[PDB]
Amino acid sequence: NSTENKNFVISISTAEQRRNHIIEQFTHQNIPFEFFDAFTPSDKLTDHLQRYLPNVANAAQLTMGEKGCLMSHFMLWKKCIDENLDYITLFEDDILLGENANKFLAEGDWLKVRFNFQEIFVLRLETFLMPVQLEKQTQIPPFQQRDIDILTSKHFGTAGYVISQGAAKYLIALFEKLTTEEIKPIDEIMFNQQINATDYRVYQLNPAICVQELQLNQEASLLVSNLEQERKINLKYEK
Amino acid sequence: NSTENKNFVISISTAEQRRNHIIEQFTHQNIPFEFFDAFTPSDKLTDHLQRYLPNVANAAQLTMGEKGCLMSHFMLWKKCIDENLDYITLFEDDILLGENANKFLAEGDWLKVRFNFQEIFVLRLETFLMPVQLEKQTQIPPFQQRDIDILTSKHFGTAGYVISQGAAKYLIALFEKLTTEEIKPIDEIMFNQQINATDYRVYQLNPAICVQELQLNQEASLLVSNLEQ
Repeated sequence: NSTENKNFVISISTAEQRRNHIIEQFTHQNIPFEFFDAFTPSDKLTDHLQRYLPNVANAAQLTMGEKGCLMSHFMLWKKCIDENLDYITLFEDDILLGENANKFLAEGDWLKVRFNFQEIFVLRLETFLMPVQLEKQTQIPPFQQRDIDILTSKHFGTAGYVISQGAAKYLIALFEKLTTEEIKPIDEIMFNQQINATDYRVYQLNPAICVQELQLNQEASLLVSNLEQERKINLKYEK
Repeated sequence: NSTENKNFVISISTAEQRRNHIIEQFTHQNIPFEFFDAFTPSDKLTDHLQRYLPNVANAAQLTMGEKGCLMSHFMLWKKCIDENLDYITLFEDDILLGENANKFLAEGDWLKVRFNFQEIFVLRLETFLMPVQLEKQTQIPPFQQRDIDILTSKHFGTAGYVISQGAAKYLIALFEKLTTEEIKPIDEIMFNQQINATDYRVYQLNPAICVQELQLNQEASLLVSNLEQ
């Protein structure tokens, strides 16, 4: 019911190259937006940390990079409340946009007609990328020409989504009700932790309307291998 | 160190078909192993549930099939502690092996030379299970020919991996510290939830050396055919 800016792209202030890449895209599809200076290990970060989320400042089970990332998202939720917005739409500076992205981002009526915004929902707009992937090892030596790659559980859906005001409130509180106890990074809570019960539901626009390209090429490269491996083992056992 | 049996294949006692399929493979590559009677919806299961993990018995957010599966894994962790094993190596009765499986399973020296076994690590030997995330119909109108599915439950393959004794302890405790609160199936914790935090590290042998029997047929079926709305 407002035309106050809802489209926010989290970006490190000096990330010149990315910001240009972003500007070209949003412009080209005639989509109004604003940047947001992403919190980095600094005075102004550490400030807001013990101010709003003390529990986190102590927690060394997170890199500062993840503390700075989580805050970026947190304050932008607080803004949805402050400006009393029905919903706000968050991105990171490393995305690519769909074809009819305008119809979803330029206007916001399709959204009004389909949802009650004080309900506690998120809508992922980013393609779904596997919440698991592997990194190459240096410490542990490859036996019989097979690496011991290390598994990670990053849930790359934080780079593009709508959050209801209801959901904004829910998340804001939920994060202040942690004391290093279940303190895991933002992705591993929003989409993962709370996907089992409580009234807070998560939707996935499908097909999606954006992507973190690099992750896709990697995810794809992994699951082509995984598949070819699987095929050769099935072929082996056929004797 | 020891040569006490480390290779355990979780299997439903009567699953004659599978057991034979298994025996042929482990034999053919000269790999010593033992079966383990997989818990089924029964007195003996429900017994051990409220005995060791009450929280779970209550939880109806899991099928009994998943309670029985989780238990199987749990006790086999407890055994790693009881027999004070450096590590134990668990499978389900539906796997297929690859060429040099013997070199990884017959012996366990390459393992000693590479890891400290009282640290918390798992090593997955299995390929990845598809699909990973399940999506559900939503009953909200598809805007610009794009439906708005609701996200459901993640699935990972628990059908083959090494677990350090340290890791055995970690997991054993971690599961007793749940009261239907974050009670999600075994896969959705071991590999997803807790690779996150607490210095618990998870490795993936790559290429893998095993795979769930029908994963290929299903993987192919996923790409070739999908559903309308």
